[PDB]
Amino acid sequence: PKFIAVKLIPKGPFRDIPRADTLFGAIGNAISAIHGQSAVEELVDAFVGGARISSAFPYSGDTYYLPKPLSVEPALEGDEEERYTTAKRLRKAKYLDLKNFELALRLRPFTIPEEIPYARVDVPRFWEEIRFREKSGVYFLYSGPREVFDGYIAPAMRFLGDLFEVEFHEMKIDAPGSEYSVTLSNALPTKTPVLWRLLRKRMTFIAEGSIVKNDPGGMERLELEVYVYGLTFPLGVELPEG
Amino acid sequence: MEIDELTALGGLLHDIGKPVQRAGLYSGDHSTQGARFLRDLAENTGRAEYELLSLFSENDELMIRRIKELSPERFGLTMEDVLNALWIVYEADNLASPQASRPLYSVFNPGKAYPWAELDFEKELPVPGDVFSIRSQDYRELVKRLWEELSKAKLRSDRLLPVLEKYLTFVSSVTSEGNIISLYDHMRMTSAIALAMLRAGCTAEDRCRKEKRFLLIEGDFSGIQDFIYRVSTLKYLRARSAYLELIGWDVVLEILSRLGLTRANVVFNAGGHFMIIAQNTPDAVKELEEIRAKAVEWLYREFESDLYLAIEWEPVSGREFGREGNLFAEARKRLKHKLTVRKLKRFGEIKGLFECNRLVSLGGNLPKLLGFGRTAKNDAGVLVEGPFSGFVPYLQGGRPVGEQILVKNTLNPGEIPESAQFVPYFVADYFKKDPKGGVATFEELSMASTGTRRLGVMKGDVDRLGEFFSSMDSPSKLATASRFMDYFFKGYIGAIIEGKFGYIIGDVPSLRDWPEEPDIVVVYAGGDDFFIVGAWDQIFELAFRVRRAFNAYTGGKLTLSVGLGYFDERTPIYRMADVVSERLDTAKDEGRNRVFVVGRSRPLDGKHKLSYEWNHYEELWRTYAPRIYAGNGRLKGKLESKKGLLWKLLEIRELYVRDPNDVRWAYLTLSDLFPELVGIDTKAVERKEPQPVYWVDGVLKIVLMAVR
Ligand SMILES: Nc1ncnc2c1ncn2[C@@H]1O[C@H](COP(=O)(O)OP(=O)(O)OP(=O)(O)O)[C@@H](O)[C@H]1O
Ligand SMILES: [Mn+2]
Ligand SMILES: [Mn+2]
Repeated sequence: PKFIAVKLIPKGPFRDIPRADTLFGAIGNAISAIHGQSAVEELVDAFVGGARISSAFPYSGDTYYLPKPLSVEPALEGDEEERYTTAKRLRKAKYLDLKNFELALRLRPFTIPEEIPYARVDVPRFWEEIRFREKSGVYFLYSGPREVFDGYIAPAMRFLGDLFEVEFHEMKIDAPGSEYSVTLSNALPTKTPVLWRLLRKRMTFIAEGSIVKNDPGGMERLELEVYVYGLTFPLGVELPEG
Repeated sequence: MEIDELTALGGLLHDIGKPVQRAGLYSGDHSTQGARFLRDLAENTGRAEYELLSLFSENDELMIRRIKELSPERFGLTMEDVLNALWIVYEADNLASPQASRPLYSVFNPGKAYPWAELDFEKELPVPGDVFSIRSQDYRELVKRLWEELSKAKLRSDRLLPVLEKYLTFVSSVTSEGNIISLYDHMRMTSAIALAMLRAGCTAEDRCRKEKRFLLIEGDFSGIQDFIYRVSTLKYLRARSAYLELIGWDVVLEILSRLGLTRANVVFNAGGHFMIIAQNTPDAVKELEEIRAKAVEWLYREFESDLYLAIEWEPVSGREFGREGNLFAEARKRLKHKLTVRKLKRFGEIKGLFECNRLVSLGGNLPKLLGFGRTAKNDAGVLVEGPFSGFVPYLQGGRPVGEQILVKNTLNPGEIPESAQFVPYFVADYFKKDPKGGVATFEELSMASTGTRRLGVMKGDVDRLGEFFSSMDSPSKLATASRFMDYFFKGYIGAIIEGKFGYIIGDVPSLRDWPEEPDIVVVYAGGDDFFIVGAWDQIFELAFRVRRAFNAYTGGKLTLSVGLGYFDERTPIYRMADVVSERLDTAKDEGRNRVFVVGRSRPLDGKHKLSYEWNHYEELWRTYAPRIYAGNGRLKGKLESKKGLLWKLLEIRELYVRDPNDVRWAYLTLSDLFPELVGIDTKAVERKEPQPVYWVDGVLKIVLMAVR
């Protein structure tokens, strides 16, 4: 399917590569400050309706990176010393380039990014930041109607820009039609999932790259009113029989 | 006696005829000579159970009568029971699968052999060396101490195992050339396989062999370092590491209890990775499914998603314990897959998923403690709790308490009640003592360093171990491989720290004379893995001492990768762990058999490795250190008033790092000192390698730390 890539060109270093809950959290706040809580309600409605945002991933030049699906982890056998050592370096990789992501979804042979376009420098005094390589940065995917993008997501991202600036292009991922899907977002699962990594925040989240079978995730409203985004951003994934 | 204890002790003594033949005490083969030894021992002291156990070392006409003469009613056993016990153990001996002077050949290097000695971590380090015949004297001195110990032992599997381990550890189970298997391991594995067949409910079969009546049970903990490290003190951090050990033991001993098995069924249990051979009765898989779930639920309630226990098991046949054209590795491979998947479904055994002061006292009461008692959770004195049991610290003065007693770094019970099951557990628990009786601190260790006052850290791992173990043929081979590997870290790292094995280690990169009470604290060491802190200079040297000890212990056939860290004493433990981890799996990423000595500048042209080959650094130190370093934090003195020429080389090397193709570092270059670095090395350019200058910083930066 084809998607809107929201490219964040950074004006300095970042603290987090933000994931879907904090991205929605930020966009939710912006829309409150621009259009009041009537607009927040219309945004939750669009999202509960079928609209989705991904978590933020690195980009370098005209190379989009995506999360390694956990589907390949048990299928890496699909030399003796060539096998073990690569199979670990793949198992540790957290990102694939779009081209190799689309291959990993179909359980065909793929390869790893040799350089990832960011490094976690943690200066002592202690707390840390994220240094971006040249013409590199972070982006996230929007799926759903254009009228919701133009009237909520776009204004909100520009408002949040005022540490970065914002530009967006059409982006296409080819994904197998399948019973099974990867989430490009961290989700609060409704059904119990297939393959996953837990992620503690206090909410228990499914990580990006986790595999679900027809799980849309869900939103959670609470009082401290604030909405917590945990909807799945599914792409169909070919699974190995195990 | 019941059939279950007889079938255990049965396979555990089947081949005790081998040590008595090789002593030349009787006039028969091992099966016949083994029978005579136990009958003669049975009459001595006067315990007839040994005459019952002598039947194992031997149309079925004669044997039915020899069973009958030993009235089976006596021990509350049927005649027909004992006949299976015998036949069962006979099959077991074949599944776990010639002069009489041959020694045990090393599982690491089958070319080299072990000198006959008894397992003792206090005296000497087992080095595979030149093949020597063992005298029939040494075997007689063996068989007599062996005879004296069986005389006093309580005749349960847990009192027999330890004395069979102490004496028969460095003995060839078969006296063929290139024989890899320790006798103890063949004995514990036959006892394991025999008892498994019994529980599987098969008897008089010649069935259990070619039908899936066994279970391989591999349990693996995920997020061990995310549990131990990532804390807000060292006393505490040690109790964390010590608490992980008891949790694993609480699970293993629970599995052994509920399945009705013995410690012989534990193929291994180290690095929070345990394997168990067991029956494939449904009651077993039900009892397994109960334990696995109740254990995970406890882990979740107690620590959240930090520490998970992935327990899996496969139905396996007698065929798959052996080779046909390597089925055993094949059965372990299919099981490792079951684990990898279960590790990608962390806490999936909970459906409610998508909806400590005690360690300080434990860390404080750590120096003088002998072991722990496995009691029920609600019981007086219980200091820590696992999923299934409360743990009662057992101190030098006090009585032990509970069904099971876990005792540390001995194979002799000592004074523990006759009813109490003995559980020997080994751990590398060296620690530099304070002025106070308690263990030292990051501050005190860091202060005790030559030159700069940094805390030293090293994380160490064995290269391609998984490959080495999957190349093992039979359960007994894996058992020897497992135990010897684990005993290097759990046993000998203590001795290597103390300053032992001087002749085997030799001249290593060092800064001071090796102290009598070195400023070193072991955090974790077991199952191919170790994490150790101390005075940076003492830690730096220990890395090379351990690598050489390990080189000798293996047949120069297995290699380590190590990451070293030199940190501000105030740096939090979690930051230190990530950097040495970053440096370790770098050393492995840059090839293996190499050490990350110290952080370094370099060209990012993919031709310049941060890590050093052990032999590369050892050569560099031998070359340069003696010209510029006198020892114990002092320089040569020709260098005094010229500590500056060293700093100048580090600045000259920096303009090789700016651009290694620019030929200015040739321009810049007494000049006697370092003639290897002035020339523009050519073979290096041809071979597509770094220039000598690139490498020297590793020596110089370490000396300059020692001298400041
Ligand atoms: N003494 C031992 N007995 C049995 N299994 C062990 C022992 N020590 C380690 N293991 C297990 O062997 C496996 C090897 O782990 P590890 O990844 O550290 O080694 P490896 O396969 O050689 O990989 P690498 O060389 O990349 O470190 C793990 O499952 C570990 O728990
Ligand atoms: Mn290893
Ligand atoms: Mn390891």
